[PDB]
Amino acid sequence: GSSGSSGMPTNCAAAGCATTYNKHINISFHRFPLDPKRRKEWVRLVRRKNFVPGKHTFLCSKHFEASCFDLTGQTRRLKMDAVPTIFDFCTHISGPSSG
Ligand SMILES: [Zn+2]
Repeated sequence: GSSGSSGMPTNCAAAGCATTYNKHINISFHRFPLDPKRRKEWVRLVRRKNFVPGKHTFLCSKHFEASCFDLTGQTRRLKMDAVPTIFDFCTHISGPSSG
């Protein structure tokens, strides 16, 4: 953060993740997008049932390509039009989704 304050152990919605509150972790907590296009995506990507973002729903900046943030113009704020292009949820072993 910048001015700190309001520090709480906000778990990560992502699956197979290990983020919460280490020490040197400078990861930023970016809740879900207020947009329907992304909102559904984040949930459809996080791979966690048909759950919905209501509270404590956030994702680490590690699952995002970063470039999807608002750095182009200083700082780095997760664009409301961004989405987790990754997640490394290891579907099964290596094969695609198919199903
Ligand atoms: Zn995470």
